[PDB]
Amino acid sequence: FNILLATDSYKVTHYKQYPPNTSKVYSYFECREYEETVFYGLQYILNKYLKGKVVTKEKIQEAKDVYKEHFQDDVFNEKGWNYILEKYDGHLPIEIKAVPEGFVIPRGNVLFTVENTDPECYWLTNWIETILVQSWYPITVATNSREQKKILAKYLLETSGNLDGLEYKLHDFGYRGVSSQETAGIGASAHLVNFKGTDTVAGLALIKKYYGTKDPVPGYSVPAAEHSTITAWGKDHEKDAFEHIVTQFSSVPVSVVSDSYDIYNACEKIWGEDLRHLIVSRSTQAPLIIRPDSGNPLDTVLKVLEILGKKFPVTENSKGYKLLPPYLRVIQGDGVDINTLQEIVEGMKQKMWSIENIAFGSGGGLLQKLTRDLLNCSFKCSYVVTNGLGINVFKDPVADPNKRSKKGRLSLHRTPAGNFVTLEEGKGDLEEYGQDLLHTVFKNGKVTKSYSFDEIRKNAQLNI
Amino acid sequence: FNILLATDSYKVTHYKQYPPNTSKVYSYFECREYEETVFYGLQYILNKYLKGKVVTKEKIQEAKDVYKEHFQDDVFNEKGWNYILEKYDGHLPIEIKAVPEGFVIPRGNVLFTVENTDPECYWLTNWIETILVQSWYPITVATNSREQKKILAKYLLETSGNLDGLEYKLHDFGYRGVSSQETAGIGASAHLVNFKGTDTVAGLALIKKYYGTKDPVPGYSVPAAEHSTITAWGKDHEKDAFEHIVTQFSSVPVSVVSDSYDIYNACEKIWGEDLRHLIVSRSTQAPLIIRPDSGNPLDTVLKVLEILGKKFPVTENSKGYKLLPPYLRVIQGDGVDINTLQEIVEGMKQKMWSIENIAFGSGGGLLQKLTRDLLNCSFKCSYVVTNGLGINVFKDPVADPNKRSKKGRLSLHRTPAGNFVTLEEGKGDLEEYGQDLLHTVFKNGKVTKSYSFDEIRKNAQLNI
Ligand SMILES: O=C(NC[C@@H]1CCOC1)c1ccc(NC(=O)N2Cc3ccccc3C2)cc1
Ligand SMILES: O=C(NC[C@@H]1CCOC1)c1ccc(NC(=O)N2Cc3ccccc3C2)cc1
Repeated sequence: FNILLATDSYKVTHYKQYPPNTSKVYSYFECREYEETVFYGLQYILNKYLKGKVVTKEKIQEAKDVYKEHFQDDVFNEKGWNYILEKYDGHLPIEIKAVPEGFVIPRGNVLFTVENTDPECYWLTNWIETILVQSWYPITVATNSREQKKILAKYLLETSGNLDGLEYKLHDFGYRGVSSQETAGIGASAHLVNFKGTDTVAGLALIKKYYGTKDPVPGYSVPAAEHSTITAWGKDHEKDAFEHIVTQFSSVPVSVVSDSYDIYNACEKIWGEDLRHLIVSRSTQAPLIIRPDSGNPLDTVLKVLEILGKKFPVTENSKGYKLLPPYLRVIQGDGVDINTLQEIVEGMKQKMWSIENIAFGSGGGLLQKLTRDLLNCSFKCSYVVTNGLGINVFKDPVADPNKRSKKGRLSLHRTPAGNFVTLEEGKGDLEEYGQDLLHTVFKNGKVTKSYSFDEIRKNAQLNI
Repeated sequence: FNILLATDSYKVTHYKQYPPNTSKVYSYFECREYEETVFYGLQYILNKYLKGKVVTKEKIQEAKDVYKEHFQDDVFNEKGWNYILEKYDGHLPIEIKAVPEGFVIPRGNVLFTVENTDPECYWLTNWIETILVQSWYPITVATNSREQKKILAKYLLETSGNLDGLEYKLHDFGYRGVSSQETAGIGASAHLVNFKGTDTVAGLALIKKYYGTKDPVPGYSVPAAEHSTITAWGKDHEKDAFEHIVTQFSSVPVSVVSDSYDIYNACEKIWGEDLRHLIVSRSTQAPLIIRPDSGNPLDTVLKVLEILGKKFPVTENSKGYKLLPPYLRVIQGDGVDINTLQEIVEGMKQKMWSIENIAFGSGGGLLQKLTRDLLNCSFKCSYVVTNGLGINVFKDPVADPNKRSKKGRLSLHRTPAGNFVTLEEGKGDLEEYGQDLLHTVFKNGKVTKSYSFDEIRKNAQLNI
């Protein structure tokens, strides 16, 4: 990795564009005015990409050669980068202040600030905008995952009277549906801030190395079938495939994809009649989890439940909702996103089915179908010192008031009613509010403050 | 990187689910049913993750320890992975056949096939589905980028009499808007299959290391301003910022963001009057590129052009379309995706503005706002050998005929009219359609066929 080649190309030319005699460039990140966001992911970026000796004579030469060809011109700040290598042994003269990870903050508040600690390195603040702005991704995954936990919590509490098994009800199926191995690890770790069920194993190594848990692992899985594992038996032997799989995993929960040919036939005739004897004997700690994987997600879930309810002994819980026997559950793992999860739980509640009957598997909807536009994650310069005088800077485009940026030095505070407020123009210096919630997390090539994954989970908890 | 921890968790349990005495699992990839797709990205995955010694005693132990805790059970195939380490010095006994990279293939055709070359490793074919299915991302970026090139080519040919500068008209601004550094390099490289303009620096190193070009670099950029380099001068000094930037880059093209406060005032009064003398003197090889970055993308482009048309000497080209002087161009870099690019070029053509006047910058729309569902990229088992007998395997869900998979051994052929056909059930063995278009690209830990980035570009060319 070469930090000199890890920026938007045009940033290579910005050192020549700032006002002459600029000694400070101060910038901030916010999710411009999903009412609240989970702040998560910065610690990973700081350790993997920004800390320690990030500049070497070889990295400077490599960048110089690439940029000469890329711009067809010598525009690269070799002097500037050589200064960092010589004065600081290649350590970044930058200070980053951030809200603690796992913190749940309303939209439109400062989440982190960046500034150079050496006047010569005024250009460095925004050089690293590209790498830091990528924090949008774990923030958005964590936020969108927490918003789904709120929906699940609400419906589980309404239909069952409690939150038992809430943290296993949204399972990450997104490993293949994501853009890269690195995204897989980041995205899966962000979902684990809220839940404990994952098949995206890449998330486990990321948490272990960069955050850490008291428990051996942050997430769990159960054996489950795939279409290859069912269809390999041949179309006439679906019942043999099912019998073999449930017999191999007789003492643990086992998920079995049942839509290879006809989901409704598999539920009614195969599980409900032919193999019913192998299901009703299962332990409560080892249910069969039937998995449909096609069709309209709500219509399929409802039809599968109506079939199962007629083949298996259903009870009515204390809330008046229908509950399958404990050795039998359902998992909807196709086309689940925040909108369809809401339609399913609401449709189940309308048909008097408890949310304890189901779990959801989400792939692309959980880790890939998200953009930087969803929470309007943006990094902008708000303060500069030129000719020794500090000036409050901002953008305010005439056609879009939503793109107006904050002015001056910023601080994040608790209001008297316990909400959040971002003070602008260095007004945090007046001791009118409590202490600034932004803490130094990075300074001069060193990570100064770290959070464990356990602290992050605690910070990200739902109120209920 | 540990390939034993680079799969969906449930795949760890599949070796116990296949019919006993299975010696072969044969699977394929397709973009089920954007009528045609650019096949690109497999070579990167083969080299970075699949080739050479991918199994060690340490990797086996690491995976064993993680899975023991992750499943709260021992289900990990330690014996199977030890067999690969001992028999093949940790090299994967797998054969992968693929269509040449850069090839443009209609939807619903076999793109690549995977099979084990050792009977003991029947479970390996689908273990690596997760890593290979991630090919969806460079395929979709390359395809969506090529679809945008088709729109640009059509309107540029209609409004001017040619395609001059086509490969510089869609510039990648997506570095900050992607989910990770790895995604940035993959995605930017896929856009470079069709275009030559990029700010996502990460793409260059990927192409150099994994594909290669005759030219020193596959993509180019020009100096450009950002809001921080304009706004740092203070709200009353936007003219001073502009004058300094264009004087610093007087002999190369320079992009200048002009919407910090009022885009229309900046075009009419600042560029159009105050600084007009510094613009009209610029070389044809060094235009000023005005950059709006807010408001309705089409309305803003049209109003900016109407303003410039009244302040600068506009000509009428041979097709009857309006053309700015050669020292002046526009770049629309906000909210550009395939839909808005289409609306802008059509809106410009309706107002008699040539497409030579504009270039587009696309961030999230080009590299992030894409999912595996867009081209229905899917990997499925189509053939197995059990007890020495080959059987044609497929899924055919009752509620979704679109999810029905192909049967048996597959081959890709040219039809008599020069189109494509995927033959199923080993029918390629009949010499009725000539030779199979898939080639062995990987066999037993080695990459057996590779393509340069220049061959890929040639294969991906538009007919026009
Ligand atoms: O219900 C479940 N959990 C809640 C509780 C926990 C203890 O049991 C109840 C459950 C858990 C996992 C699964 N996994 C699968 O179905 N996969 C995994 C995966 C990955 C990628 C693609 C496809 C698939 C199919 C299913 C149900
Ligand atoms: O017009 C252009 N090219 C066509 C021809 C080629 C030779 O010159 C004409 C052109 C090229 C680059 C740019 N770059 C920018 O505006 N950036 C870069 C970037 C990155 C990330 C976020 C924001 C921005 C703003 C502008 C215009």
